[PDB]
Amino acid sequence: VKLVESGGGLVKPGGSLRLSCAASGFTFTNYGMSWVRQAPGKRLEWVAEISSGGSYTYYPDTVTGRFTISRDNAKNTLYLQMNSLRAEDTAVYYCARFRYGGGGTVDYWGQGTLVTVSS
Amino acid sequence: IVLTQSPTLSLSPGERATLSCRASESVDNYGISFMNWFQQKPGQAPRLLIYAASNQGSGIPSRFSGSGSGTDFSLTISSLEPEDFAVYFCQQSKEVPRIFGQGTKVEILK
Amino acid sequence: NDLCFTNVYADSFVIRGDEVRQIAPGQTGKIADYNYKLPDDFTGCVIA
Repeated sequence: VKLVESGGGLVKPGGSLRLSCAASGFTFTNYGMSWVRQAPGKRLEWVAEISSGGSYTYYPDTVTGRFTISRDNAKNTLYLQMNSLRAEDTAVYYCARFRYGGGGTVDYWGQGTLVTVSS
Repeated sequence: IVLTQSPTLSLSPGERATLSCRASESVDNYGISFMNWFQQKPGQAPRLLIYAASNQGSGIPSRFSGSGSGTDFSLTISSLEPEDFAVYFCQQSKEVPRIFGQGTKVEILK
Repeated sequence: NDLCFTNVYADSFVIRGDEVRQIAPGQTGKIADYNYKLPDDFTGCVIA
């Protein structure tokens, strides 16, 4: 229903930028979770993941986003701790939430995580 | 894999919006139904539209409609409104990180 | 023919053939919104 995220942050390239995805209005376990980026002047990029009844946390392999993903199902809070930070990591990140099984989906969305890594 | 979308349209109210989601490599589904539809409004979070292009339902207004054939997925939004148009997306499935579309937005004149 | 109802209500009108598909609880459109509605709990048959 509602995906609350961690606030903005500004770091230098190369570090680890932590995030948190606060769940309000759904069971955080019943839903495989994610962190998807909408980058400036870019398409939506599905990046970060976690499954519902297991630990998935696969990414686009490519250059791995590598961002550390974990869950506190008491907090219902999905984390994005972004390893190998860089200037391109500047973007609006959306921890997303999927539907029950099918051809999809991402039902609801985070409000976005403003992220800027630069000088 | 990687997909391409109809980047933009420029139209008038009360019209159809034909939006092609063009998938490179994998075409739709082995089970004959895949890809997706999604919408991110400007200054707004992304939003679900359709999945397998044929599907979803309530919560996604009736104007959203369409289908897809292999690679191409046609998002057909009838009776466009100047307040309702915003960037659209379609997720892949069955191969690769599911990614999204390059973005799709139908302008409306007048 | 085996099932018995207290209430029954018939509502008889005219719609475009393509709108015939549009009438179903959960199916919105020009119809469901404006001219005439569907219940979202709607239960019963439909004959077009």
